[PDB]
Amino acid sequence: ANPNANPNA
Amino acid sequence: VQMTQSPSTLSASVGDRVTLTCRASQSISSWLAWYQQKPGKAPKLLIYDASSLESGVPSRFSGSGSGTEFTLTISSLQPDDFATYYCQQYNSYSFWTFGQGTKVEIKRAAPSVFIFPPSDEQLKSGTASVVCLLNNFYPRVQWKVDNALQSGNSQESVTEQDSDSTYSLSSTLTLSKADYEKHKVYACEVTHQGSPVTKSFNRGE
Amino acid sequence: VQLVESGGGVVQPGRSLRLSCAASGFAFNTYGMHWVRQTPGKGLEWVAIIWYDGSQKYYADSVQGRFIISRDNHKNTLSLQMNGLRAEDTAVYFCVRVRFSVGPHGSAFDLWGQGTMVIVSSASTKGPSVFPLAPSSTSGGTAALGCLVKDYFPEPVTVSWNSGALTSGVHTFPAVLQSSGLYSLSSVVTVPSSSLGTQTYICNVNHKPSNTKVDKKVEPKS
Repeated sequence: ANPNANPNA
Repeated sequence: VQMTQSPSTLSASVGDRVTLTCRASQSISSWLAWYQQKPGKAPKLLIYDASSLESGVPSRFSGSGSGTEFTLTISSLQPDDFATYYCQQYNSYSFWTFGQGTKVEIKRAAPSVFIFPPSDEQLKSGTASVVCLLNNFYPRVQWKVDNALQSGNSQESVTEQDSDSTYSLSSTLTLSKADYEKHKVYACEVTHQGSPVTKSFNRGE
Repeated sequence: VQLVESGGGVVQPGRSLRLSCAASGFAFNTYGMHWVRQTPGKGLEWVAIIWYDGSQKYYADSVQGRFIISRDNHKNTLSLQMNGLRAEDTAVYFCVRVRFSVGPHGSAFDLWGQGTMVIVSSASTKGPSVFPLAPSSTSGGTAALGCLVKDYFPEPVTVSWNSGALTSGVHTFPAVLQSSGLYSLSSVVTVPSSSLGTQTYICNVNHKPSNTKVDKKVEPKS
């Protein structure tokens, strides 16, 4: 999803 | 990904069933969220993943859809549901983009439209402001100056319903005095639906 | 559980401004975080994202190369450095947390700050000019009149009618920031058409910043 990939721990 | 919300505003009464639609310019699977926003406050998340209800959000709110077509339904509107509702996509490789919102507002007085020429007082200052006033009624407003369609020189604003429920919308066309003296017919046209009304005046009359 | 933004205010075009957001009540270092902005006349516009550990950042094209997003997971702060500010960056700026999720994809925005306003204007303080929006003789069950309150800075002005005596039918619009960097708004009222010769109408505009009060009598034309 690149920028939209999971940005969390 | 452009998000389209139609209509931009919608009258309803407490108790009505309300359905809001959101179209996405490409498939976004289910990566769609709905927010509610009231004046002066931050948006609040209602629905995520197009149909999952956020924690603590009441059950009259529900969402459906996949692909390019989504809806938010309020089964029976309550008094604290008058607000602006935004949809937003968070699809893979698509960053984040919002619809322009659907403002759900409380029904009703009589619709009216007025147009005000610049005052001679402001004319002294070398600027002319032409004001078109809309009451209890909402478009989507086009300005015509001797049938010449105007762009980029008009600004719009709207008031908020408060304790009754009357509201107004204003369009202000801003011109130099020189340009104002160079024309005769000034018209404000606003279209609701199948319908347009055009208030005008002749300069110097 | 909250996000509280700070640092907004009036900034000249070309200049720079740093916003900060203090997060509390949650495990901040485990969350991706965003900046989202809102003008009154456009809706919501996404600005930037930063990964939980600072290791990835992405920007909107309209701000790419001018804005920098960063985070301090020790003090639990998000920041936005905004360089080369333009008039069109005028907006409320919201600090925004992503809804937590597992698996490969991000999620919706589940927690928002109250927002901090940044006004990009090269203007100095200046009281308004008030111009009549004169009634005539007319359609809609009523007549209409108003005051045009133009070219002031900063916010706010307050508008009353007949020194507060006339309240019903009164609609005062939000201010709009013109391209000139100055604000303007209108206050209108719908009145019975027969009273045009009898009840005199006066709008009162008080502009606290410039210590200016304007009273304008609005009467019809001929």
